[PDB]
Amino acid sequence: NYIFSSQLDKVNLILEHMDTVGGIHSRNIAITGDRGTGKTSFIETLKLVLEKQNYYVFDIVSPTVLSSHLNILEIVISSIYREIDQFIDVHDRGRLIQHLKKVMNAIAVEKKQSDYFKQSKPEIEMLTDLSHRTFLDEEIKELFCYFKKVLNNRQDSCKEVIKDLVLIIDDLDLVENNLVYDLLRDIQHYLDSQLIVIFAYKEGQLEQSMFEHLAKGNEALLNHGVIDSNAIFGQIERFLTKLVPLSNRIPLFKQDELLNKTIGEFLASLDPSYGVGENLEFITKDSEKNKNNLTIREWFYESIFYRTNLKLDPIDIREEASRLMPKTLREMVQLCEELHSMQVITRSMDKLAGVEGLRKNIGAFRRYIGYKNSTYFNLATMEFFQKWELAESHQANYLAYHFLMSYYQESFEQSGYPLTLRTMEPYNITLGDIYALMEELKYTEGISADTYYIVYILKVYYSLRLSELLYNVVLHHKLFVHVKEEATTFYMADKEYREHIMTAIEKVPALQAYLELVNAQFMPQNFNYDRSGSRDDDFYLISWLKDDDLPEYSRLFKSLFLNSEVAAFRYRNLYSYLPLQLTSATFYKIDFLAFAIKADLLMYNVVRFVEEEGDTIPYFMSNMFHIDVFVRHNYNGKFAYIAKQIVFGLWWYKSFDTVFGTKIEALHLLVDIAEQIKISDEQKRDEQAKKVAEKLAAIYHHIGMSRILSRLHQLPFIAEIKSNKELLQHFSEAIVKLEKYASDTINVGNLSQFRESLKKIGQTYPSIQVLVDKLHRKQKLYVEFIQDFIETVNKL
Repeated sequence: NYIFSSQLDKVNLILEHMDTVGGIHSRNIAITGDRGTGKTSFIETLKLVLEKQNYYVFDIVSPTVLSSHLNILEIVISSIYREIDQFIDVHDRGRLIQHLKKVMNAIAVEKKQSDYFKQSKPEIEMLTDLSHRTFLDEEIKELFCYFKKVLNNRQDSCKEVIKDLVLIIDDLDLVENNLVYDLLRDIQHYLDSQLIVIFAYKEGQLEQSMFEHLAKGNEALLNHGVIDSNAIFGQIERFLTKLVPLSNRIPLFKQDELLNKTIGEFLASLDPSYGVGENLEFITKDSEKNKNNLTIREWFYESIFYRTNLKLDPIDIREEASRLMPKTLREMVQLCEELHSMQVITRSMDKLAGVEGLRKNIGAFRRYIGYKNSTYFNLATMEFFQKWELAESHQANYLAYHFLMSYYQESFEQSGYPLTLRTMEPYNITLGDIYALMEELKYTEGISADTYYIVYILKVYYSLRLSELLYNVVLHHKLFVHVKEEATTFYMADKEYREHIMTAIEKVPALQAYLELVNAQFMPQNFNYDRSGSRDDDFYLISWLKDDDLPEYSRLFKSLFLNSEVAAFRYRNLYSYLPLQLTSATFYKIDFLAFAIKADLLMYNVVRFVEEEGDTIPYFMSNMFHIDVFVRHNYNGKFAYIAKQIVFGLWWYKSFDTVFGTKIEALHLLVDIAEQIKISDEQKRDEQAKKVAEKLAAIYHHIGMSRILSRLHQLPFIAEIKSNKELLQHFSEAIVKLEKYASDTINVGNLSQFRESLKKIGQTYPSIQVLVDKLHRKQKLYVEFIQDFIETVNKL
């Protein structure tokens, strides 16, 4: 099943067509494409085919032969002389030798070698030598005729007469540019209508080589505007049309049909028994579980997976990932060589020992990517990726953001929040802003093409680094088994807990590096989880007033959605992926997908993954294309449904496959917590995930400002404190705190009821009588009175 069979048949048809005509006609063939590599190269194989058809084939003219600086005529006559000297005719050999001498004279005359160009006093008979060059066509024709006669005379048992002489010039794809031009002319002048010349070049090399010469031949025409590139290109066009008829040129095997075929066909092209098994490892015997009909295009990704545990096929096809897979058959073979086993990770054994080899395969694939990704890179991107590598573990995000912003600027001259982070700390970038900026650049009214592939390669590099760091962390899983246990105790129902988490982090530098890469957010901090309108009014903000009033399971609603401790001012982390200690009456923003990247939850998941061996695998943030899937998810009482999607709904989606498990959990402890809810009050997993979403939604609604200020309704206020919800929350807290130490049930039906209650309290405590007196004639609640109330109750 030879794979260039069609091209060979077409060659034979061309040879057939020309064999009928025997009147000294111009006949040449031009092979183009990827005719090379291991043992089925079209050129040697074609030479052999021609040999057994009674075509005499000159030894192939390689770049080694062309580097001799001898013209093709010299090479041909040297080959003829060697062939006739191999054996020892008489009648025809002498004539062959005479014609060889005549051709050598013609060559010398063309070189201005003969005595004609070096003698003061020319003689008549040297004019014969000049004739040898002015009639070189006839001399060459006689030479080849007699060479064919001599070759026919050495055939034993009268096998058959030789049809024609064939000259093949292989590996012309890259021969010192202009040199091939010198070849072309030599073929035009001496071997055009003499032999069957097979060129074996690529694409439009001939046209470019001709243009390189004609352009310096047409300086003054081009600069004075007499002609343009079109005239020179037309000249080259018709010259090449006459030299090689377009019915005589044969292309083969570019990248299109290379990527379209099946991996099985290519492996058969190497050997009939080679194949790929169901683990994407190269097999030999039969398997019968093999998958050989996947096509090279997606076999590439499916086989990067099972070796790096990374699904690198992008959802957006704008990203030009196909710039990696193969480009030629040689690159395909070399990819198979680099990527044949690399200790492929299978679906057997206990799913524990495949981590150590996985990071190694990650490194090998990074090397392969660097080798592939070295052509279109010019200076800024080699620089950027190099610095990004040796950016420790935390400056990488800053460098990536500024590099992507450099790309953004290159199209702005011809506001947005993701574009407002240049005067931003490296510890205030996170990974969600990187993805957000890459999306915004993917949707910018500007440049395209190279920028998309730059984004894709940056995503691939980030995924490789994240997976490598995650696997290094997993290797050192023992060092923090205890914290898992503690985490169980900690939010199964404080400050030592945070202290322990930080100590455990310090002992695994890789865990530091991973948490610093994904600082606190791999999702954009702009993302709309409700695709109904805009983003929100006040949906993603909470208060978190006081510990004594937090509901049950509130620690869960601090590490699942609440990755920052700030009011929502220059040298500030703003993210603090560590367990957070929040202050009273402060607005905090919510991020639904922060659970996987919190230190304690991440280490819980790592220990669960290493220790437990069932069928689920905890979700790990090791691939940014997971973020691609996340931004595509629907996510749509409202808060409960979004929370359930985070816990259960999310678990396109084939990028979550993982080489270690069938499904993916989010955080197994949420299951156990759900169990306790059952005590306090696929279907089972759905029901538990609901319980957790309902409990989280109850917590969310409790810590909402609408509930916190619910008791301050019916109380008049001045029209400036309504926009000061923090002070109002403090005032509510002070009201409760005052009525809990005196047990008087402060009425808040109106200012009159509040005043009666305050005097009732002040009948005993002198400090409340002051507030009573300063609230005598007031029609509404004023800022100073509220502040004084806060102070008095605080020191009460």
